[PDB]
Amino acid sequence: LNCLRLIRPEYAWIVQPVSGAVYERPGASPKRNYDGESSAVPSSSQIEILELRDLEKEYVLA
Amino acid sequence: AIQLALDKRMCTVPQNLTAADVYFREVSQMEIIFECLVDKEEADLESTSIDSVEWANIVVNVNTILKDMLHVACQYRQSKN
Amino acid sequence: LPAQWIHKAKAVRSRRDGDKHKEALYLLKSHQWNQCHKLVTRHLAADAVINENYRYLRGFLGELARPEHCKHIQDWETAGKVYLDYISVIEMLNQIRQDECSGGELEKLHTKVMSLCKWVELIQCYSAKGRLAQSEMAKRVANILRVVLSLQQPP
Repeated sequence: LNCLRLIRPEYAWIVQPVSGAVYERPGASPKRNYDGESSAVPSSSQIEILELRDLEKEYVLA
Repeated sequence: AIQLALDKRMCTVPQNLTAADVYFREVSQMEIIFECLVDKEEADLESTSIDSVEWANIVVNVNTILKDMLHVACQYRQSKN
Repeated sequence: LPAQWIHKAKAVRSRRDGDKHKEALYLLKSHQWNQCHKLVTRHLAADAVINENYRYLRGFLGELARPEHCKHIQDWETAGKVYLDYISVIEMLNQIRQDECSGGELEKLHTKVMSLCKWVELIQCYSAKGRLAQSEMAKRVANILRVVLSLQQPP
């Protein structure tokens, strides 16, 4: 939030990252999680950009 | 490892027999297989890079196997002393 | 009864209800170019460039490119055939990819990329979404430029 509300409005958005692609203990199996189990995934073929207001709402949640 | 040890042993194989059969017949020189395994091990591990599970799996396999031969030799010796 | 009238029915009904497959065709036939802009450019351009589904998009850009349309259209050159020529560039690059040696086509691509590298940035950034479109456009044109320059090198 700070890093970006620093910036002029041209860079005021960020793409939502792609889901997955994380594991622990480098050099291990490609998938490792502590909070697992799932039934669907957010759309990653169509990406989304994240803006001040969105980020404000997420912060409010946090 | 069997074929590498055969190369290092320069012993012939009849067609009626096989490579493993000949190696297992003259049990006096089976020790070549361990260092053949080891040589193949560094050969592969030089190539192995990060995000590799075989990187540890190969070592697991060889560890189990060698421990097992030592195990069986020890128990036979102790039982048949 | 001419399907002209029926497709006017579908055109207004989609103007009210939102079925892209129909507004596109029928507004194009009805000469509604500014609205076709503020729909296709705003939605479908970004969607297809993000998602690599360029088939339908190229169909619509081709039907837009009709000079009989163009003479009444304004700024089809400004963005529309702009995107269309980008499509031509990538597709004939894929032709080059299925090919192994075509210098008289690599030079066409090189002239096209030099021309487009100076026309990429004049438009786009109507909003943050326009900024995203321009960013992806410039990044892709730079990638294509480096690719063509690397491939046009002596063996």
